[PDB]
Amino acid sequence: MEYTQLGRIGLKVSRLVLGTMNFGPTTDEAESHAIMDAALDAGINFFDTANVYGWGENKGRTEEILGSWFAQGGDRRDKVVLATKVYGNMGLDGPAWPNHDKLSALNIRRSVDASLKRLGTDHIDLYQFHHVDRDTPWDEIWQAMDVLVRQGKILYVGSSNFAGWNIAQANETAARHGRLGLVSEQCLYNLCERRAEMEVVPAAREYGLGVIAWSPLHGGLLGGAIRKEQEGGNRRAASGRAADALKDPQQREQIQRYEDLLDKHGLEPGEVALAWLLTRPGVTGPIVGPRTADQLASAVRAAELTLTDEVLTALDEIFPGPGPSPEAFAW
Amino acid sequence: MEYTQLGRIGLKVSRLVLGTMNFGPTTDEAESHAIMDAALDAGINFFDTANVYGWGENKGRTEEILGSWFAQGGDRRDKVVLATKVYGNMGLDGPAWPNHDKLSALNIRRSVDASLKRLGTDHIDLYQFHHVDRDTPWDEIWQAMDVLVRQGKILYVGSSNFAGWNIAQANETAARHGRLGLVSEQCLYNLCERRAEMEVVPAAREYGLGVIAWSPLHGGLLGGAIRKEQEGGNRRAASGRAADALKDPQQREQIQRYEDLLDKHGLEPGEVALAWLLTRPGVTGPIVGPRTADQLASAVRAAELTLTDEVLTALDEIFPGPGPSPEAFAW
Amino acid sequence: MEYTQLGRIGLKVSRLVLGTMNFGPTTDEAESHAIMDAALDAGINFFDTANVYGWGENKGRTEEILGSWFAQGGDRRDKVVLATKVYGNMGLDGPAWPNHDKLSALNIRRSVDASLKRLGTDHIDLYQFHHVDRDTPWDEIWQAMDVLVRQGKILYVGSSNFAGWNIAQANETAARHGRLGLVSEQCLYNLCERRAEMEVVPAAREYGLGVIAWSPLHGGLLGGAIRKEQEGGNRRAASGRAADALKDPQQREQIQRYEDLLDKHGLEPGEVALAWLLTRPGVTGPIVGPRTADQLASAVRAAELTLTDEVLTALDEIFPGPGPSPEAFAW
Amino acid sequence: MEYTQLGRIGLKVSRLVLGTMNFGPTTDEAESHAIMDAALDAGINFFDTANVYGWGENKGRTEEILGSWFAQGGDRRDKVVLATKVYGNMGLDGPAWPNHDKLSALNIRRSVDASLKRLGTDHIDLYQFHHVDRDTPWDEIWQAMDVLVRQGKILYVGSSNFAGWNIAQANETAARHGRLGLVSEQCLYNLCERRAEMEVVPAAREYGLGVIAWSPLHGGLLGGAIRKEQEGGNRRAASGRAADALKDPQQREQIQRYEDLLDKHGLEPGEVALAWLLTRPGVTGPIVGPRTADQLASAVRAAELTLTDEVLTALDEIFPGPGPSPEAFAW
Amino acid sequence: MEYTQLGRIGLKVSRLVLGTMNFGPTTDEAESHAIMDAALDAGINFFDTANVYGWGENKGRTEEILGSWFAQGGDRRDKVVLATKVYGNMGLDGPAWPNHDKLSALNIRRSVDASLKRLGTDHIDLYQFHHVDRDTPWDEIWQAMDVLVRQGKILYVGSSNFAGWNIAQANETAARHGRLGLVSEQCLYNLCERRAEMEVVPAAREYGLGVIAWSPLHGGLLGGAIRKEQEGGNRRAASGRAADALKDPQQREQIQRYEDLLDKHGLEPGEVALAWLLTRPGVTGPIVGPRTADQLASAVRAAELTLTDEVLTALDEIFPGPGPSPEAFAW
Ligand SMILES: NC(=O)c1ccc[n+]([C@@H]2O[C@H](COP(=O)([O-])OP(=O)(O)OC[C@H]3O[C@@H](n4cnc5c(N)ncnc54)[C@H](OP(=O)(O)O)[C@@H]3O)[C@@H](O)[C@H]2O)c1
Ligand SMILES: NC(=O)c1ccc[n+]([C@@H]2O[C@H](COP(=O)([O-])OP(=O)(O)OC[C@H]3O[C@@H](n4cnc5c(N)ncnc54)[C@H](OP(=O)(O)O)[C@@H]3O)[C@@H](O)[C@H]2O)c1
Ligand SMILES: NC(=O)c1ccc[n+]([C@@H]2O[C@H](COP(=O)([O-])OP(=O)(O)OC[C@H]3O[C@@H](n4cnc5c(N)ncnc54)[C@H](OP(=O)(O)O)[C@@H]3O)[C@@H](O)[C@H]2O)c1
Ligand SMILES: NC(=O)c1ccc[n+]([C@@H]2O[C@H](COP(=O)([O-])OP(=O)(O)OC[C@H]3O[C@@H](n4cnc5c(N)ncnc54)[C@H](OP(=O)(O)O)[C@@H]3O)[C@@H](O)[C@H]2O)c1
Ligand SMILES: NC(=O)c1ccc[n+]([C@@H]2O[C@H](COP(=O)([O-])OP(=O)(O)OC[C@H]3O[C@@H](n4cnc5c(N)ncnc54)[C@H](OP(=O)(O)O)[C@@H]3O)[C@@H](O)[C@H]2O)c1
Repeated sequence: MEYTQLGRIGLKVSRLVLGTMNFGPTTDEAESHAIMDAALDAGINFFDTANVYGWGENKGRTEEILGSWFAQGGDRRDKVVLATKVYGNMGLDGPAWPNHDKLSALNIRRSVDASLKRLGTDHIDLYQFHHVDRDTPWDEIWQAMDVLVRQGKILYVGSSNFAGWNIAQANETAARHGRLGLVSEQCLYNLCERRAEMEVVPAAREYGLGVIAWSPLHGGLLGGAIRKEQEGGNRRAASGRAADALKDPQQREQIQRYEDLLDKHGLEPGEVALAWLLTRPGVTGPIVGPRTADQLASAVRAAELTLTDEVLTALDEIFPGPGPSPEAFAW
Repeated sequence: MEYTQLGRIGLKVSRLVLGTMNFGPTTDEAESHAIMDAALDAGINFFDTANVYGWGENKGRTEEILGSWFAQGGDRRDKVVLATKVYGNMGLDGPAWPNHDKLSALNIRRSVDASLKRLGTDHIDLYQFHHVDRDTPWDEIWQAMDVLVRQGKILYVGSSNFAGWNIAQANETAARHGRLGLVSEQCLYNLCERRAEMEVVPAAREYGLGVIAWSPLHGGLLGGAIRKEQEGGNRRAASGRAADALKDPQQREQIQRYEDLLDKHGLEPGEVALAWLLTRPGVTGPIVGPRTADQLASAVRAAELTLTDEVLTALDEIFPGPGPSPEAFAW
Repeated sequence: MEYTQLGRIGLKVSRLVLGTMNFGPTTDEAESHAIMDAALDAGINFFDTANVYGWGENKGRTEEILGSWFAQGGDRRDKVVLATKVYGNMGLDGPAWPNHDKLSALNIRRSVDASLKRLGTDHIDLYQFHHVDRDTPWDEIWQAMDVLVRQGKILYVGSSNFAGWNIAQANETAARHGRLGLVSEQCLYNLCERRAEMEVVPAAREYGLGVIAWSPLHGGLLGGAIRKEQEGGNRRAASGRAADALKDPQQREQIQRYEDLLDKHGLEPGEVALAWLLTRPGVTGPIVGPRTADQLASAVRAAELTLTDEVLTALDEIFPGPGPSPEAFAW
Repeated sequence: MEYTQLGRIGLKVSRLVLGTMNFGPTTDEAESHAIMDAALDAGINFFDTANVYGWGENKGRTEEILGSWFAQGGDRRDKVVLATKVYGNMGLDGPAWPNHDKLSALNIRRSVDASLKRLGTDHIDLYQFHHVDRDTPWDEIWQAMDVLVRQGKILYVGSSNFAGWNIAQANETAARHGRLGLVSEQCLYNLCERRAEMEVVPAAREYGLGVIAWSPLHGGLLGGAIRKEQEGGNRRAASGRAADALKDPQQREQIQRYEDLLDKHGLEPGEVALAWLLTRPGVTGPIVGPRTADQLASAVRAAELTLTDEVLTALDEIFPGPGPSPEAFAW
Repeated sequence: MEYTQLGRIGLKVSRLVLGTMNFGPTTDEAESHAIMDAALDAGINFFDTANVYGWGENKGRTEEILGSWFAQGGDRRDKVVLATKVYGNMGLDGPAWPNHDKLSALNIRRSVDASLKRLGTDHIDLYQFHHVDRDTPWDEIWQAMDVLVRQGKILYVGSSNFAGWNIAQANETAARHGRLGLVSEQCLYNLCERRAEMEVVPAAREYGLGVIAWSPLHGGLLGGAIRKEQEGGNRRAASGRAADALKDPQQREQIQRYEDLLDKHGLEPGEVALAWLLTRPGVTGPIVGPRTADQLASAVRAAELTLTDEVLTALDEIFPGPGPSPEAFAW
């Protein structure tokens, strides 16, 4: 396993981050536990989850599944850098009761306690804002996070779905009063969606945040979804983001040229998409979303893959990116 | 003439900013002087220029044309908020001698003295960085600008062609030591190019910066370029940014839709493109680029236009924007 | 003559401040100079003026009258604490040209140089904001005033017509970065108008500001205006603030009881109104507004007067005050 | 017993520091307890240990031996300034699992709780970084240590095996936000290795850190290891740093001239090496590493020794040092 | 010519720095002027000098030689980053009159004015402390430098012959109050003397200082001095640092190994020693000290040299370095 520092901080993480969103609604508990043990066996020490994972009536299920995994012993908790999230409504889906979503100090207090209980642990290593909350100012947010740091309930704070200027404002505010700022940003970044290159990744690099890419396969769309389109099973690529893209002709053409490109070179689409993120400057790693143990082993092979300059140049022509602002739209 | 504060600061400006880029390479000194006289007569108090305007061997020409205008007296200098720019290479076009472009304290010192000399004035009201310089840190930049403030050579500092996160870093750094930060950002923003909406204008709004939109007509492309395409004269729409667009079938189709829409509503294309910027949240105003006194009078009418909701919705249809990050590309 | 520190600072001032607003529009130059000579002879070392004094086409005349008085030599400038003001429109009466009124760094730059030219002096001791400007933030204002301090063009900064919370925000902002804040507030305070007791004077006292009361006779209303009502001449009491009040039966009765009370006690109404202000806690002193040299001598006698508890109690009955907020309107 | 302040802080310490590295792997529990009772009887109030001491499969053993010593009662814990360390891998020897070594907030949290449990105490008086960790920034480190300070788990923070500029950076960062910085540096310093004089000790003295010298006899080499080379026993000088130095004829000769010089002066080599350290400016004292009660008594005699200038000169000729940078290598 | 940023700041400099110490005592004025024109022609934009250069009764002569060079016109001053130095005694050689050497605010004021006059310029781009002054505190030094920055007499401040911890203390102190810190350290660093690697270069790199190496050929010792040993000319290698080294058998043996090695590879000793420094991480460049225009051309060739791994390995065996502290002397 390749390791790296999480941005500027002293925390060392595997360059594959184990995502757990499938655990519960797509992968059942026993298989979820098998994936996590396999992940630890391959040297992955960085697990991402969220309080909302499980979905609908089953929100919190994923954190519970991790909690029973930890309760097996064997230094599982001690070996894992455990990350979860606050922002989402944990009540009935639909409009939330006021302050039962977003980032008020009130919702931060109640959300972290509920996550700690479900996870069966006295601390979260990386507590992440699931999304920017424009209505909560940074002196309120850092007040609340600092309470948790001092109480030993969290170690580090991270962001997710921030704009680049939110990262700058957050960490400048933290720095003025001696607080450790955001240590990482979890943003949507993959071959199909590269606009985090404009400002999110540049701001993260300047401020020394790790960068971890969620939906690195665009929800399975980059996993060989065309070749597999008629297959059954409970596959994520049959729904949501991937199925939406495949209905659209120009995006379908993109994935078709992508799967054709990799047929020529004899490479696997899921593995190449992960390996491609590992080449992008500033990227700590993809957050892999295995549904099965074989998909985890596939991600592990993806981390050992070297893409040639030919393949990298060809991917760039199929999936151009904007580069940074202001050059991306001005000069 | 409608006035507004420039973002959060005490300076009041006309919502039309007079751009001077045409003065010299496209508009001669005599017509330039008349345009500026008409600008003052119409209540426009805010002029934008740059050291490099003039182009090629005539870099600095524009500042000199403004200087001979001020030298005529009549309270012209006292009435005008004078903005200019540093970053550009003022030597022979091509690779600059080291530190003769960009934002080192060395180049700021020599550039500001050259501009004051050409402009024939002892102070610049708004001194702007022409572009982000990723290699100069903000404590060096704010040191150099603070020397100029305390010497009385400049009043305010502004940015141009920044990323949103550069605005945040700049003003947070300035605030740690009680310096007035950036007061305005001058960015490309018009019907044709709306990606400043993702992060640049959001960051400017959070930090209380004015937002002044350069090339509000995309270089004359939105001024009725199709209807005018076969005309003679020294037209900006006949070259550069506008000519390249009218070559691409889809960008041309976009502009054809625009010109056809406005013919059904009795509106002029250049006036609508300016009036549209004036409706955008956080926009101080467009930096108009008249080539003729007639075109300046047209802009003054544009500032009095009220666009109906039907025209605004139709324009959104032809010229969609991305809105803010992270929603623009994630959720 | 009684001297006191101006609030918390080391400057020592006479408890009578010489107001000059009459000098020009009401008192001619010759007698203006006479009043100033007699003021200095009585030990008054603190003169208040403004760039706009003179009024209409003659704005700046008062400063020019002071200029020619200092020009006579005699250690006059060295012996006087010279205070003037920035904010007002120095152009034609009516809507001002943008940034030719208010408190932008731009208007501060141009106003102080024109005041120094008219006064014939290289520095102003106390440079006062004529009025709060809600559109200019304090980091911009303190930037501009710091330039003046460091250039030696001013010594101290004071306010006029501020709200109490403006005084707090201004001096907290200055203190943050090691600037000396406002040293004095010049507010309307007299027997007829006591609402400065609510917040302005409490905030001034908390922050250690001098308090100097403008129109201490309410524009002559408290100077015997009813007794003198039928006399001709260009008396201030005939017009403006005093005229309006006397046309109101409720306020006219107040003044009638006032003048009758002091007739019974053998006291002069002008002198009593000044002595009253000198008893108020936090008040440095009144800014007297003599129209004649006799009225100046009267002010000097007011500063030697001791008002009995009986007279003070009776004045309180005729001219009740609100006291401080929140008690003034809540509990 | 001579006492001194630990650098600039209020803590008073014996100029002999009791090192505990031998307790467990070299000296058994009952003899270790005997030495610690004798240390206290001698007035030594300052004990140094580490989580890793005990070595190999027995890491943590030394802390347990001190824990059983404290558990005897008798005001032993109340009388002792207890120092331990964080940084070392406490797992199986080899490369550590990520974040189970070094100075991340994660490893600091897990290491201190493990040490407190082994030591059987609720607080550590001096918690030391065992080595600089170049990948962890000082705002992460000080956040972590400040959590422990505010929870009462530690009192002071110290460093060990730092460069001089690490000390400066650490304490400047601490001071910015009012944290007490490093109070001591534990560095390798003895007659054989004097390069801490170049920058480590000068930086410590500038920032007012104590300087406590580890391996003061260079692992037993300066304790008469030539004369005793044929001796048997679990001797430290028979292995490690000392045995290496004697395999090398070039420094073997240095030890020979040293043992010869002290033969002539009737002095004990172990005692002289400690007494020499007590003469060095800025040195709090040496960390003695007795294997036996008798070597502790010998160290106590060493602290009462007076080395004549004759001997100091001769020692400085056998064992020259570089003095401070930049003079040590430039001018 | 290769260019690089000077550490973290926006200043771009040639990776060859032209040293001027030879100009005067070794190279006469005419050929000094020729070398400087040749340097500019080659694209070298960064000149180093000092007030004392000239030596003895001719101290200041080197600055005058640069002054007459600038006075020729030709954009010479505008194109050059001009560095000079303060600390040295400018009076009669011997013990200095108090405050006529070292870094008191008093000596800094008088030294900079003398240097500006001799240089014939109104500003120094990079004003450097010639040596650490342990007796002057950093708030005194930064006050003096800030006076010069705000007066426009200097732009940047640099250090020379500092210890690593001095760099840290200097820049932390500067940053506390918004001052730009040291931008560069000028230290002795070459194949013969590598102890700047222990702590000076690491501190410089951490704090983002440029590193410019003085006497990069060890005063000519590395320029072929054994092969040239019996030659005439006013050769720097015939005296001083290089001559004393060739006296010592161990040191002479090292240079012999060097020259013999390069004969086997068809490389020149002066050029290799320069090219070697350009490979060292964190080194901005060597400060070349040509005696002739031919030696300047040879340095320019050295900047285009690529040293093979074989040669770099062989040089490291001849000229081992200590690497960073604490590992250099501890672990
Ligand atoms: N911060 C946020 O807003 C956010 C949002 C979403 C996710 N996340 C995090 O990012 C993690 C991953 O997101 P994701 O599940 O959407 O990632 P993804 O990799 O885009 O999608 C997962 C799907 O890709 C396929 N796949 C996975 N590994 C593969 C492989 N080695 N080869 C071929 N196909 C493979 C599987 O598709 P099939 O099922 O069709 O076989 C799998 O269910 C989540 O677990 C969560 O921790 C964060
Ligand atoms: N900060 C930067 O990087 C940057 C870059 C560019 C410009 N600027 C600034 O922004 C200012 C404006 O830039 P620009 O000149 O490109 O503006 P623009 O308005 O996009 O282009 C100017 C052209 O639009 C046409 N036009 C202007 N006013 C019109 C009207 N009322 N009705 C119809 N057509 C009209 C004319 O084209 P025809 O000649 O074809 O008639 C005119 O020459 C410049 O003067 C400069 O100050 C800044
Ligand atoms: N900061 C602001 O916004 C502001 C506003 C107004 C004034 N000020 C300052 O405050 C100063 C005083 O204002 P003001 O002129 O309105 O003062 P005032 O004392 O309220 O009114 C002046 C008039 O009162 C009469 N008077 C003056 N002294 C007298 C005395 N000893 N006995 C009897 N009557 C006397 C005269 O009225 P008759 O002519 O009827 O005899 C005189 O013209 C001004 O000079 C100016 O410096 C500041
Ligand atoms: N921070 C770090 O990196 C680090 C590293 C090492 C140590 N330390 C600390 O520094 C302490 C001392 O280290 P150390 O054990 O290596 O010290 P040391 O004094 O250099 O070596 C100990 C050995 O010196 C001999 N000795 C001790 N006292 C003597 C005396 N009075 N007369 C003659 N010989 C004597 C004994 O050797 P024989 O057994 O051969 O008789 C003893 O085992 C440790 O206990 C530990 O607390 C810290
Ligand atoms: N901050 C300080 O304390 C300090 C101290 C000293 C110097 N400096 C600065 O560092 C600069 C350089 O120092 P330095 O003069 O001692 O440099 P140096 O390069 O170590 O010594 C100069 C000598 O090396 C020889 N040489 C130079 N270039 C050569 C080449 N391309 N090929 C072969 N030989 C070459 C010449 O020796 P021969 O004459 O024998 O031919 C020349 O006189 C000085 O000018 C000064 O700016 C600073």
